[PDB]
Amino acid sequence: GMMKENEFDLKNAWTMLSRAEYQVRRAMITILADKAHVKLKFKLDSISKGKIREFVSKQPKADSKWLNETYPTFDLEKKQIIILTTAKFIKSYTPFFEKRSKAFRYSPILKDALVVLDEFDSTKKQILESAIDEALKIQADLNSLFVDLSKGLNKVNEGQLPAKLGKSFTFRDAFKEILNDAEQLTAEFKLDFLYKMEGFVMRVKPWNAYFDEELRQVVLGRQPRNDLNFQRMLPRISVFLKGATKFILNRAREYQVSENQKLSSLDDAMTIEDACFSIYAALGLSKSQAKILFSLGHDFGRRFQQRGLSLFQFTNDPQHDLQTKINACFFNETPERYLLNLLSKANVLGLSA
Amino acid sequence: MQVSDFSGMIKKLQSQSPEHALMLLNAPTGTGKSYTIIRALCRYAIKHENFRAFFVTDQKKNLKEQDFEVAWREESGAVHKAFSERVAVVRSLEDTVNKLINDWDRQQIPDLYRSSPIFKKSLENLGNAFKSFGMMKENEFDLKNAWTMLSRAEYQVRRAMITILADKAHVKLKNGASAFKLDSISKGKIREFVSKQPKADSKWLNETYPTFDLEKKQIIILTTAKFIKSYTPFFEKRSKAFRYSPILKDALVVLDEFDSTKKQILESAIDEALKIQADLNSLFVDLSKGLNKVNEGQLPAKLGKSFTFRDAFKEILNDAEQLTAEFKLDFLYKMEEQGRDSGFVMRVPQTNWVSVGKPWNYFDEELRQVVLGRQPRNDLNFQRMLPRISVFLKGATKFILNRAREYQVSENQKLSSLDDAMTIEDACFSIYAALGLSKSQAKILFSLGHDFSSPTKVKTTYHAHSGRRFQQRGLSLFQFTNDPQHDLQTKINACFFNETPERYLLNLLSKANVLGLSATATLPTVLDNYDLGYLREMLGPRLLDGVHYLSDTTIKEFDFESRYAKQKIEVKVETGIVDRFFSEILPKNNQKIDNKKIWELDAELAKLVNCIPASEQSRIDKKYFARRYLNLFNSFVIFLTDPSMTSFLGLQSLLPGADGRMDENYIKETFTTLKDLVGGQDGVNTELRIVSSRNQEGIQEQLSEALNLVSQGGKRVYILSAYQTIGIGQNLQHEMNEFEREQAANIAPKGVSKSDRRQHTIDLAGMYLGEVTHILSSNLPFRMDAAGLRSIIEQEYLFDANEINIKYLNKYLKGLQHQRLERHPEYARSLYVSYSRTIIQALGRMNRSFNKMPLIRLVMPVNVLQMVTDSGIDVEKTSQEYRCLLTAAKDWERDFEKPSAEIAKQNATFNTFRDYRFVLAYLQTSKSWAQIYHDTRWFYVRHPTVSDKDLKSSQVFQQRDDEFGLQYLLNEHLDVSYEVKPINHDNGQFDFSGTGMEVSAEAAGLVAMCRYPGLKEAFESLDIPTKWEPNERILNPAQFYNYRGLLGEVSGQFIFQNEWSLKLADFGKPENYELFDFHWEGKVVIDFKNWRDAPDVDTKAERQKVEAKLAKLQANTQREWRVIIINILASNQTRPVMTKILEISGLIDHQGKFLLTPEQKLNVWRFLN
Amino acid sequence: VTSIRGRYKKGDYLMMFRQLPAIPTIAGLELHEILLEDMGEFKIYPNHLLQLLLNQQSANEKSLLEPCKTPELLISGEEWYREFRDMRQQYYALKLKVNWQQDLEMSVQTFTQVTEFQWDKQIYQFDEKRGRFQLCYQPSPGIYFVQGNHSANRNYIDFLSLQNKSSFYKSKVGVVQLVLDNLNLNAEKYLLRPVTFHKSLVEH
Amino acid sequence: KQIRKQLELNRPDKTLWRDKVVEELGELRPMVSGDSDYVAAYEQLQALVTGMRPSFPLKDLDEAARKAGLNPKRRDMRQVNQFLTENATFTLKTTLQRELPDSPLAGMKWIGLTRIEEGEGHFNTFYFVGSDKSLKPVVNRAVTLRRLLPLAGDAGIIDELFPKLAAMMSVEFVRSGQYTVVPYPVKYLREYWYSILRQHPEYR
DNA sequence: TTGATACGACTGCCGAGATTAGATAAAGTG
DNA sequence: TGACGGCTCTAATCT
DNA sequence: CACTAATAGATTAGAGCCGTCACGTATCAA
Repeated sequence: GMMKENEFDLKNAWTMLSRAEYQVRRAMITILADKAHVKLKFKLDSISKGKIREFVSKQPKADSKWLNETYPTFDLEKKQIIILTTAKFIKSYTPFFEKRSKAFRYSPILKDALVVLDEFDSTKKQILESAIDEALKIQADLNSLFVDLSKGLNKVNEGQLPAKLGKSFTFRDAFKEILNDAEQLTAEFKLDFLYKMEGFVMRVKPWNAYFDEELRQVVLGRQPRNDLNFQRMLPRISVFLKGATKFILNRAREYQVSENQKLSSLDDAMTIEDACFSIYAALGLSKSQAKILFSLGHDFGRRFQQRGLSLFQFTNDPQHDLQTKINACFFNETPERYLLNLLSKANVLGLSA
Repeated sequence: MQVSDFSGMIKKLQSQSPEHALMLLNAPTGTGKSYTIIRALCRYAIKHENFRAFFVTDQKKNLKEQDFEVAWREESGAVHKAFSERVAVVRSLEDTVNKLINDWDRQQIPDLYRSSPIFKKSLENLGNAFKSFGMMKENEFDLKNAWTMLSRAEYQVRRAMITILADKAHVKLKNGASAFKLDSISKGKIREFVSKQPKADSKWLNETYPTFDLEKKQIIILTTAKFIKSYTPFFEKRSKAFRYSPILKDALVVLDEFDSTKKQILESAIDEALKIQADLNSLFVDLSKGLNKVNEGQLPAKLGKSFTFRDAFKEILNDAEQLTAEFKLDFLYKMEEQGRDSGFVMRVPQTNWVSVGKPWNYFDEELRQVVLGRQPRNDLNFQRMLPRISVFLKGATKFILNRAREYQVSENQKLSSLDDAMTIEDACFSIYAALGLSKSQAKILFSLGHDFSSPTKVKTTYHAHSGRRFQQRGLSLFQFTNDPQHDLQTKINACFFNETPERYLLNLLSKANVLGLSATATLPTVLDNYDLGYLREMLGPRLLDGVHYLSDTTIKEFDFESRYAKQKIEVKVETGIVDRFFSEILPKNNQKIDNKKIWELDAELAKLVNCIPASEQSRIDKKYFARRYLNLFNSFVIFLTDPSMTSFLGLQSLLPGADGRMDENYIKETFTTLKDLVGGQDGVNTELRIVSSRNQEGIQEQLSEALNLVSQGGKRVYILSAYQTIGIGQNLQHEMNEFEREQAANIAPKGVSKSDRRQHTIDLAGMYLGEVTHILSSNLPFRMDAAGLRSIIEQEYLFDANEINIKYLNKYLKGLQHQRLERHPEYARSLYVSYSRTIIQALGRMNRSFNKMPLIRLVMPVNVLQMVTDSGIDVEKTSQEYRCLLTAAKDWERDFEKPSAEIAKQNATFNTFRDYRFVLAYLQTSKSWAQIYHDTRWFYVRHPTVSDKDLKSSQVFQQRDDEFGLQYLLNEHLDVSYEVKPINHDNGQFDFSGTGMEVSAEAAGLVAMCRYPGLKEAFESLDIPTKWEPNERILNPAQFYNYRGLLGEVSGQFIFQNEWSLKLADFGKPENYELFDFHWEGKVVIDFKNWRDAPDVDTKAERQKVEAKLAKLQANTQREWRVIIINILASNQTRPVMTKILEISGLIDHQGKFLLTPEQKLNVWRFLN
Repeated sequence: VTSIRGRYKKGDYLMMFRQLPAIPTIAGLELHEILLEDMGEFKIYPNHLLQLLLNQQSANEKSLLEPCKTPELLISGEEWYREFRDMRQQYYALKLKVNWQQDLEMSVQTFTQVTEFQWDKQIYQFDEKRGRFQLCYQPSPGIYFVQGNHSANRNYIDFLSLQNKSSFYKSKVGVVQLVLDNLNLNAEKYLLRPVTFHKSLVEH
Repeated sequence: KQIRKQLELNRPDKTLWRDKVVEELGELRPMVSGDSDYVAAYEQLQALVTGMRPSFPLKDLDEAARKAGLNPKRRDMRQVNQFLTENATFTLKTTLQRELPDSPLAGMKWIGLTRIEEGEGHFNTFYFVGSDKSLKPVVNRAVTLRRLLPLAGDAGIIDELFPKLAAMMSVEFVRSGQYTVVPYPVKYLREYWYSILRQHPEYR
């Protein structure tokens, strides 16, 4: 309250309040665990969680009422009607036992659900505003991100990987075609060699790029020698990344369903953000690169609704002077595609007027 | 104490520019050395106009900005520049914001900025941010974020002022934000514009921002924490680091309170080491791929050409390529089981310690994964792989650092804009990013070699050798964590620690002269002061001394012994020996005390020690607190029963609090009761004043109020506090009263000015010295946090200084495993030196006036008397009362020399064993290591006993640049024979006091070797001596093992190639060249084994080893090989036994004759052919 | 305060007052000052007086007669203390009582932690200074306790230990000796002969 | 009381004065007068004391003696420890677990019979059972007193049957590794009654 | 040259203070 | 269903 | 935005617990 009176960035105070609330949340678990026939104080997220939920379903009469009214997320799978505002519907929720907040759009809870959209006309501006902040917040270098993905993709073909994930990949032939496409265009555009500099570039006075062997790099200063139409270099890499990310999303879905099926449990595992992030972390990619790849991937007609906007911006830094980071901002999730994805996970209603 | 001495010292330090020597000066605190050095530094800076100086202290109040300005005003020539222009203080961000806001409140801001609306808005935003930062500090903390907010607001304010400055200077700033990269020339226009401005606004701007023109600054005053940290340029958004800044070149950093800086440097290094963590597997794979990327001609021209120019690059490539195959690091590690406690694996330079339970361990092809689990099955050796990866990473980082410096100097000589260029943190980061690593990977791989190197190629007459291992390899500890984010692999979080405070000081000494000032600068302790032995070893002539540049009169005045003796100021010490009762802390001569009051006092004491806050099963022994309370109350009684005890200063290490450990109210009630009980007519007017941070008033305010109560009040006071509260300085002197003027002693020498303040005041008449608190961090449990790292680093420091053997280290590590603290080391000179340093600093504040009480009294517990020492510190350069205390501590002594020598011997043997184990692990991989091993063993054999000079002058010692196995023992009596008792023969532990194993030529069989005809001529041919000439250095048992091995090798080669008349060709193929000794006709293998004592335990283990080596050899050569092991000497009957392994009990007896010629010849000839 | 209670009930509590207060009149209570020569009228045998003197004692070595209101002497220190996963502080004391046939009973009493006052149940508060539990008649600052031990593991106090004096003092025999020596010292006047355990001769 | 007195003598952190201890041992020297090894060990300890600092905890003296070879298990050092316990103000080891003619641990170690007055002329008879082995540093449980009440016959029934009961009580099968508090045929009766209870739920 | 009987079975230490810069990082409405 | 045996919590009994 | 209300003890009697069934070492008899 004092912080709110201060008119300040609510991030620090929100984190402190979240810690304070997590303390009492954990207190509830440590009270319930020894009460029920369990202990071990993830609190056995496959076994003793079920024991806790069963214990709080048969002995309590009024305490269960308070627990359900206060903390609905304690046992969400058995909850029937989920009334919530759109902002919380798109800004994730904090599970009872776990500390990290799982996202609504990916939770197995939303599987085969019926989502009534009251004031559905207003679920457009919120989605667009959240998407634009998400796109602006997460940035990565296109050149490093592409080459890192190809090395991880080449890792699959050449054995390696835990096999559990390896099979699915060797099957479904297109895995080899994306790889030979990558290897083919890597030689064409020399992304193996580090770019060099000496304004935004929107997509739906120009720059060129040779390959001075002496320098063993490529220049991009304007004196047109061997312009391979770098302006066409950008879209080829973009579309390859899109296709590879869709393929990785499909493999992540397969690995998700497999992992959840062998680990029979109480509807709580592998929220398919974890699946894709695990796939990318096994492939040798950074956290930010994994985030960008998943954002590009989650896409499974006009020009905007087909490929969207892709703005690029060069930069330079004394911290890294021998290379130039081609920073890429990507936007492909228009609100219509968000509605379509929510339409794949569940089905919507139209109470708007 | 004269300014000329300090000026000459500065001149001498500046005269050693090509070498950057280090200066240490130890003088008592009561001389005002800071003021004198300020005056001298200011005079020199004013005179030379090209000289830089960094006055670096610990605490803000010791900066003495006003002293600097008054000295500048006093000695600022006759044509002068503004003090704010030349000498400026680099404050921290908070302090800068605080000063800016305070100036805004009292309107010190010039009209140029205050009239700006945009700057007014920015400053209002800054004030709003600070009013929160303040509250954040005072509240929820996690202040890292807060700080980022404050830095952003301050940068916005700086942007506003630079914008208006450019607007008024006719400079156009080219413009999701404007690129505020003002051209070097625009910076020049701004600087000359503020120069042309009136003096007031330019003075304010220079005072509030020293970074505006830092190149023109000459003397920079800043705290140690800020100096080791970074700073923000006035124009540049990000922050440059002082350590890498070009401004440090040919500078003179002055470290006031030199010894106290090590604690701050070490804590900062620990915090930064823990802040940076990375996944070992990923980091290694990405670095290896980058190292393959350079060696395919894919990198730009500059890096690729320089990288391939050296063979070390190819060696590192081969190392990585074979390491990947050895430990299968192309795959992923997945600790499938959910460990009840994942724990951490710490790799000290002594052992690979695991936090809990069985050490982690196999490749699993059918599942195509590495398990990394706690099961007996382990193929790929993990505990080997973690050190193996760490060493390769360190080497690769050192190589990359060298190439980065080459590239930096290249680009710097290329560019013409000198003012702002690549400063070597930038070059390393650029190279790492060019390889393809992320920012976190770049940081973790740059914090490994950091900057320490051989300075390209600079030959110097000195050789920097050091046997200490913690300061060369450091400690690295790893953590295993698995998260639902990455279910496939398990992240091995690795955090390293290499930059010790001594290493940081040495790196600083590579670019700037360092002058150190402290009362105890040269105290030989490795806990609070720098490792003086390590610095001396690595510097040599660069470690100069300060006493050579002081007047003899100052040294004579430092004595104070003759004055005290002449005026009959006797110092008497009283020891306190109490067990549990009050009866022995009260005067026995009197009897007026009724036993009922004593019984009540004991009952309240028992209740208070029962009130002790529950610990985590540490088990409150109501006894220690009772002892401390009784010692304090004995001090109270002694203070009350002496009318001449005008002023008194009790010094515990606990500030009294609300709990029962030290209870302020209980202490006050006990003091009042004891006054009423035993005072009678002597302490009818006494008073106790507790000074602490608990009280709202400042420490100086409370001390002044108590001393005023003494002086004008007329009553005697007792001051009680902690050692850490009353800092060095903070003089406790009070104006003399009528009674105190009636009896005193004016120590002032004849001829002093009668009107002098120091002659008009008095010092304390008595101090009570309580027990000293934590010297070696006592903390449980050993988590992976700052406290645990500090404790283990303290233990490693003690081990390197040769003060604790491996036995104590292993015991302490096992104690950490079970969360049970162990006993402090009994014989550790650093511990007692730190104890005496604290007590000396406490006593140094009683000799700051010319007048003295005729009887100074000192009271302390027995353990304080026991823990004090005299080693290392000159007696003449300390307070006279400390001399009396030392004289009265002659009974309570603990000898250091003999146990310290024994521990040094054991540590030398253990380090030699560890070096040989390490080189054995790396034996077949590298070629340089094999050459070093061979040369070292042959020097071992050629020089069983060597002199110090003859050892240093050797080529192996010269080329190794560190003690690798060449750490001989210290032969004190020049003995040719010494006997030791082995303990855990597989860990290099040897108790040198106990007998049971001989290390001599006779023990190695060299005399029996001599009794064989023809071996003498071969030995003299190979320069191998036939007997051990007496010398001042001798081999250690770990060295003796390889001595025996090579002696047996050569003797067996000669004997077998002479008796059998066949040539044994040594294995000339590298990998098998260090695997087996000799071969012949490509089908037999000969491996002689000289071992005399030879514990017969588990010979089948030796069979398994030799068969495994034979199988590896056969797999290498695809041929049938037969091994013939031979013992050169045997005290048992000869008896060959076959199996392809052949066996021979012995070849020559103690008479040097063949044992069983017919049968042995028949069997060997039959099987071999 | 001790408890006179017998099968032939003529009283229910005995109050030892240094200065007798104004005796009030409350329905359902009969309060009347008595004399020790008429102490036989209420079946007050010479054993509740030793119980009063015992109730005045303390576990600490070298203690005195401190006034107390708890009818029973319950001795517990910091060693006999443990916490649960709910951080429920659970001490266990050593109840000392002299029965009607002049035998000392050293039964172990276990106390559990309750947050709020219970007006219907007995509430106990640990007097840390005197190292013994005390009855709580009104809400008081501190942490309240109630009799009972519902956790799985029991609580046993060692009879006697000879490891060292400190360990000896934390056993039944050691605590009894501490209390007996204290009582024999501070209440020297009140007993004609000291409190000692009855000596007997072994026959076979 | 005697256990407290002896453990005070053997207290580890008990500070001692080198001069005082040396003088006390010198004055106690004439009283030793034992065999060769006993007096030799006493003189060795006497000469050892002078080595340490003027003041020291008793643990330092104990460790110095142990290092010098004065292991308390030895026959010579045990007599020195007993002599110090009986006559000196300190002792390195206490003679508590030792079997002595009048031990403070009497009644906790053997089987015997007692005759408690329990008032006037009733002459109540009891017996106890103790652990045959030497007592361990800690003893978890006390040893209860059974009662011997002659239902029929004169008072000599106890005096003539108790040796037989004690003989029956010295058996190993009834109680593992200890004496049995009651005669062994009680075990037979208990097993036989349990066998009946297995078939007759009316008595369970 | 071994089969008894009387006694050993060892736990460490014991705070205050002062100086820095450090990307981040959510989802709110009475 | 190792079993003996002290003894501890706790339900029972008793106003 | 909200609570007020206003509450057997003391002493035995028994089921069921833990925990102790002693162990490695100097040492006199036979």
